[PDB]
Amino acid sequence: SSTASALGKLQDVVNQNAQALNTLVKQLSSNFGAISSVLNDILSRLDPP
Amino acid sequence: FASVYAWNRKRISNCVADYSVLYNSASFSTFKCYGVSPTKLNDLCFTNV
Repeated sequence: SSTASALGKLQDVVNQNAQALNTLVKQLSSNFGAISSVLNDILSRLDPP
Repeated sequence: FASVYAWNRKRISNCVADYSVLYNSASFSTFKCYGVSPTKLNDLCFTNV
């Protein structure tokens, strides 16, 4: 009851999963060498070819 | 029209631009755009042209 720092392994597993999801969803905001990081603007702004 | 080393500069904003009447005219020898397909020009709103 007193010492909160008792369940470390479960918290570590949860943190690892959450961080993996966070970086996976954050990777969506990169140009990867393109002109924009959002696909809708590319569709609505530029010629298909 | 001024010289190339003294190129004339102008800023336009706060208006509605119809590029179709610019596109259909054949009086222009070269009509070449880079970041936008000309036929979609009328479908976008910018600032500080």
